[PDB]
Amino acid sequence: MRVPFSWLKAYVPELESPEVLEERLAGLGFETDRIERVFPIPRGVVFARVLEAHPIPGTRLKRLVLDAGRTVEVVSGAENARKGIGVALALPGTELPGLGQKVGERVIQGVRSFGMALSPRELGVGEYGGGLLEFPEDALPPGTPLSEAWPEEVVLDLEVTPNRPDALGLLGLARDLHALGYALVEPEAALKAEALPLPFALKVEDPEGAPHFTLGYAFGLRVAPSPLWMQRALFAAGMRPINNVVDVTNYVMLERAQPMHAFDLRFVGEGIAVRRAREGERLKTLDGVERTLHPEDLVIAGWRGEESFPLGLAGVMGGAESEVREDTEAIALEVACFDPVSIRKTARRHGLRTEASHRFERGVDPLGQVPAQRRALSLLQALAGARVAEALLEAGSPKPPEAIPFRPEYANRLLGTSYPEAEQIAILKRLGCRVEGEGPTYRVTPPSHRLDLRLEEDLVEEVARIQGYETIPLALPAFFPAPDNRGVEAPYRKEQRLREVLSGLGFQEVYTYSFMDPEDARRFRLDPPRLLLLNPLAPEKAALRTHLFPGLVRVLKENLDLDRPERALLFEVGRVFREREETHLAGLLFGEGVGLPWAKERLSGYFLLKGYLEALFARLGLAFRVEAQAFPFLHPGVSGRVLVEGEEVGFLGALHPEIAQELELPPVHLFELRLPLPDKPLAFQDPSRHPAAFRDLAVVVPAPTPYGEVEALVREAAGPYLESLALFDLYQGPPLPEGHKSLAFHLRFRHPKRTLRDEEVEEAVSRVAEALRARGFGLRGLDTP
Amino acid sequence: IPLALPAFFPAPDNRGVEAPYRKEQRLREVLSGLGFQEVYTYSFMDPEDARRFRLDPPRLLLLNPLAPEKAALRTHLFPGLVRVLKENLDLDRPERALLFEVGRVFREREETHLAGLLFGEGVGLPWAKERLSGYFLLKGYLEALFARLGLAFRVEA
Amino acid sequence: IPEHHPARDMWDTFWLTGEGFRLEGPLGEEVEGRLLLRTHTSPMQVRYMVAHTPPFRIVVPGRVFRFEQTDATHEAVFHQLEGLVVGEGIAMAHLKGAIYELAQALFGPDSKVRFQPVYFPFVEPGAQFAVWWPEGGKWLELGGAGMVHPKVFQAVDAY
Amino acid sequence: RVDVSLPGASLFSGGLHPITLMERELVEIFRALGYQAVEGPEVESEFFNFDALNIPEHHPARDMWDTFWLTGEGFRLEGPLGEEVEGRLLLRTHTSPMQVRYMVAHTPPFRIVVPGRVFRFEQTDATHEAVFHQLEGLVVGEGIAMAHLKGAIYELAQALFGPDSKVRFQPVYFPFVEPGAQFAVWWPEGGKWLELGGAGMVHPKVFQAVDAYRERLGLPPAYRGVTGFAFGLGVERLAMLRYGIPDIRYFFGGRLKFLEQFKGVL
Ligand SMILES: N[C@@H](Cc1ccc(O)cc1)C(=O)O
Ligand SMILES: N[C@@H](Cc1ccc(O)cc1)C(=O)O
Ligand SMILES: [Mg+2]
Repeated sequence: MRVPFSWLKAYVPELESPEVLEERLAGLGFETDRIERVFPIPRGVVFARVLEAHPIPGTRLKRLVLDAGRTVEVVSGAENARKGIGVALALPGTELPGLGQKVGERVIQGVRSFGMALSPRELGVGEYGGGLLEFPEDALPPGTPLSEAWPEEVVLDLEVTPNRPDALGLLGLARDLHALGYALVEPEAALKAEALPLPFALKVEDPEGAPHFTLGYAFGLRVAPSPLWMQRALFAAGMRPINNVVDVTNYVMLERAQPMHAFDLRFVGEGIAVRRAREGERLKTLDGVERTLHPEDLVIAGWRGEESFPLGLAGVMGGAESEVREDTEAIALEVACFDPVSIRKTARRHGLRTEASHRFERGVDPLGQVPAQRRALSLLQALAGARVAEALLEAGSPKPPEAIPFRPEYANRLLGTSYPEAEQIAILKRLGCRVEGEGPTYRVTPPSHRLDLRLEEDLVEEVARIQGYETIPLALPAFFPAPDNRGVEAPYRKEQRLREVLSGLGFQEVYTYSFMDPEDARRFRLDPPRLLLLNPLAPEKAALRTHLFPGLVRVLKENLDLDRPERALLFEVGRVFREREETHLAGLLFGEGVGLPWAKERLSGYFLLKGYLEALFARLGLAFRVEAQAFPFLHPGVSGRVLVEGEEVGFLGALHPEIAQELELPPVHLFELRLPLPDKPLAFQDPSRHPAAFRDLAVVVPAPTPYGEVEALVREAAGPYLESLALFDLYQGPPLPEGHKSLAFHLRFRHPKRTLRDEEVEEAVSRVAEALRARGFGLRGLDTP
Repeated sequence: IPLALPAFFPAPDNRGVEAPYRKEQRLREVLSGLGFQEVYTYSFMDPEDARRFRLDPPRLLLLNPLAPEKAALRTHLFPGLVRVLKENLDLDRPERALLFEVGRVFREREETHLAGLLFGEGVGLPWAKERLSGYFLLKGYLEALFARLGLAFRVEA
Repeated sequence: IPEHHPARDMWDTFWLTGEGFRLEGPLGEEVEGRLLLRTHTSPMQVRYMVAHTPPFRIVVPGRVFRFEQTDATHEAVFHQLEGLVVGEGIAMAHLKGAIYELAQALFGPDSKVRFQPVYFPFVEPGAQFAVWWPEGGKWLELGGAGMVHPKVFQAVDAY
Repeated sequence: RVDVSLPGASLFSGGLHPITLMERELVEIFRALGYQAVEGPEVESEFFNFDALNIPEHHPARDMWDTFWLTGEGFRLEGPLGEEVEGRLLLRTHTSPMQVRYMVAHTPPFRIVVPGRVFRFEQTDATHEAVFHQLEGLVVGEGIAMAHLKGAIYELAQALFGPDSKVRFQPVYFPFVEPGAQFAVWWPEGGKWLELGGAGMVHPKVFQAVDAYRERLGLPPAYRGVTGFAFGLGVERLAMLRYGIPDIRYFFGGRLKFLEQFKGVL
């Protein structure tokens, strides 16, 4: 909201300056996005009176005869240029913002234009450039520098949060400054009304949408340009003056957050009807836009005989037809309170956001209409020489606000402050609250304009901000937390350790958007995503990821196109969505591998990843096994599931060749698990002091049989005294029955209490050869040294 | 006597006072994550090892040692690491071993050292035979450590 | 934060769809309601409170989502850190103390904090806070805060 | 095709020492309470290890610490402010001297915790070491009371043994505190009281020693109008009970079969 310093100053006369005002509004809860000086007007620009307008034959231009101290002549093409108005004359030699081309005397279509009349845009007061500024013909003595009646202004760009709709009115802001201690000057609406009937009726057919609706009656109007002070005020606030009546309604709206509209009675007919719009019903709004109304749109309509017609889109924008113009003599003034939700939907429905809708959506003083009617009618009387009727047409009777219990002791207790009770009461009073009782708990009933004051807490914020948030001392709380709050951070801590170990093991963390491209369910061969977005950022991000690896594969690609990494060991931890929201851990391996930079031999692919992973779980103290299993997105020959501590928690393998190809990618290896990982408690095993028995033996097995099954068998039967068991050599070929292979196992036995008898070891290996063959496996070596 | 907890804003000169301790802790944790096994060794030293391990003599000695084997204060961290390698090879027969220890050393001034030990066949496929080991395996792990720590690591002759 | 409440606009929401999804409440129950991507970590303070008892101090980091246009200083996917301290006698003086400590811890002894009233449907008083960054010589608007709103505690105990 | 159940590259997997784990947990427990961890030197001056802590020579109280006395020229022992400190050198018999060093170097209020290697001339058995670790605590400031010390230890217990844990305090003697106390924590699983450590309100003479050394260094007094509590607890005893380690001697044994058993432990 634009806050023109000198305008606000009219309500708060003692304001020190815009800078101090910015400070004061900040502590009140309003942040200024920017301060700006706005109306520099050179001395060359003077006030002039248009004595006569003479169209130049053969052109669409006019020769203006201006009284500017001395009679001067200027040529204009502005449609509004006409006799009887005052204008902004830029004398030859003037430096104008808009043009940057020094103004001069020049010949246009046969006449010497001694300078030129200005539009808001040329003078630099507004963006409007389609017509001349129109001033009262007597605003100033002809020829006086406009500066002298139009001084520069400083405007603050104020943020007005949804809770302070009363602040959408300059007087609302004034009251806050008042609570701080500044003197307040409320405009007195001096009205000289006359008792007589209003020549029209009011019929509110939809009280839901128009809870409180009033109509003022002003006639004998003399529509003309607004005084300079008003045009200056309106322009500073971002609005464009139009004329007497229209400006007055905009001025009051900006003054007290109360949108209002003057309807020319010529079009009202018998009366105003606040009703819902009938389907199809058309309306040419003020913006010149021809619209089609929806049955949910609240409408301000008129009726004549057996006909009802729309006059304006209620609380959003008046109709173009009944707009008040120069020939208007009488109006019906609309000052109402509309249902916020209705205004909200209508506004969206038609793509409109106006000074009016904005205020009605945020809320209007439920009992501010009548006072607003007097302010406006008073101004109309003063500026449009309006005769005003004593009575109003009113429908609806809102109830005043209720009392709120308030305890100075609680305010101080909640804030941690010690403001003396009297200061608290006084503040609430300065904000217009009524305070009753004598404590310790008072009856505080707020002003109707404060929709944000309903609870005691609300009142304590009032005391706090008027006292100043900086007066609240600093402190630290001390307490023994309730029992059920213990160890509550274990889960979070667990995952953090995991990430840290990964980064230390050699993995590079990566963050990827939670979004997924529905089409990738296809590309990466994955079941379709369960959750989809109703309002995606793009179709590429229309779903919620189900896996972590697809994104990891895509970043591998993007990293290969921007830079050309030779290798890459990545990891990412993230939330996945399928049936339930769950946390996954995915890793990606890629590149030549590990080895000597100058040499050539290297470790890579599947077994490099299975290597790092074995370390991870060794580091984590958890059992890690990888059995063979097929996965749509994995190479059938390089694919297996992961078994941490005995339970299936994910997979590991090479990215399917077909997938790799469609993505133009070299072989890629990866895995994905579900968190939190199984947890294995410590079971310290005191190490035996005595020596351990060493024994070797190879196992003859068919090439198909997986390593795991063998190792499981060898161990399973190796006995309760087995210490180690490691594969130190895989061999398949002659002299072994082709399609067969031998598994060189390094065994070690040991006994906690004493040393082992060769009888027990021999037996051990024997118990092994037993089932080892019972399964169909040979023994290339036995009792091997 | 009731139970209570104190509340106060600590005096300014007490801020970040824990950075040093935190720094070393991170170091240990990264080492354990990189692949190093932490080890704790007595601060004591055998005066005779100044000879065995070719080290300048210990500056601080004990007036009341537990035994002459522990009559001095260690000046280096590696000698003890080498001795545990030996003891681990006599009790159990580790094939490999990547160790690390952080500890206070004494010479001119008390200072904190970080020592590491590599030993064994190396890294590679258990069933295969090709392997990475020795000097360049250690220089490998160390390059990672400093890459991880974000510090320049060079090794001149 | 009602529907068609002006305050709803302070959060551009990603609304989701799809059957078969199970959203579990604070006590593992099957919760219902229109699904969306959390626009902030705040909902977590409601979940925690139904599941625990005061007094306590929690901090909840988290990925959040807002329907917005991605530029140099704006994201649709970002992170927030929520704080919540509840208990007998907890006052705004303590909130300020917390943030004072945050600043000192983050920018050194020459750092300072600043509080100004601001609006949030879930707090009253409401406030925005900025911390002085001595090096960059400027105030950084860090976050919002305030005293938990009466209606929030009410929602918690009703659930 | 490839056997996926085949062992992968034998990349090494590290681990942390039991004491590092226990110390880390203790340090975390107290960080949550606002304590910061700082360390002191293993080789100390008799002044800091004893005199500054109200422990005279040929004082019966000296016997509560069997000391390793050192010798050798050329050694530089730096005081709290980097200065060149003097006095008979020894291996600190406890972390307590560090609370004197910290106080001369800082100003109250504060909360510190100082873990550290300590040395006592003793015979090494199943539950006794000549080389072990302690965790000292020190909280000083206006209004600090014994009620706060008890609160601290109550929190230590809860954090270590769960909601069904309890603490117990009994008077005991230390030249550096008055009141003095020993505290035990209830361990619900083992169903028994564990004597954890000593503690009390920092002794008047300790604050006096601190401010005298400060003045002797040009610093202004800082502990005239404050009080504080201090505690000290043995780590090995706790680590043992917490990991089920039977022989205190394993810690410095260096046996991998032993150390390796704690890779999982966070
Ligand atoms: N657009 C209206 C302003 C307004 C809008 C809605 C109202 O209900 C009242 C006034 C006008 O030009 O006057
Ligand atoms: N320092 C003492 C234990 C202790 C520590 C701090 C105290 O406040 C009291 C006692 C020891 O070595 O046993
Ligand atoms: Mg409020």
